[PDB]
Amino acid sequence: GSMIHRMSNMATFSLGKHPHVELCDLLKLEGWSESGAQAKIAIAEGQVKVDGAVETRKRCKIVAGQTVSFAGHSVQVVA
Repeated sequence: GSMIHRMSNMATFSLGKHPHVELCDLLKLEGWSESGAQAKIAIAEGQVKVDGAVETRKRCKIVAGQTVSFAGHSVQVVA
């Protein structure tokens, strides 16, 4: 056997029982952007790649066990 992890990156966001969230909310809360739109992590994250979406809107209609991806920041969400 030769395959050990390092620090372990279990990036998992919570949603609960809401209609959905904005790329800024998911990100900001998850700890992506300190402000939400400073490094353009909002609009960007969109245009990057989302679990089922390849767009770049201001708000996103996603819920449950879905993932979001931006540049190098990849995290999943549950609801």
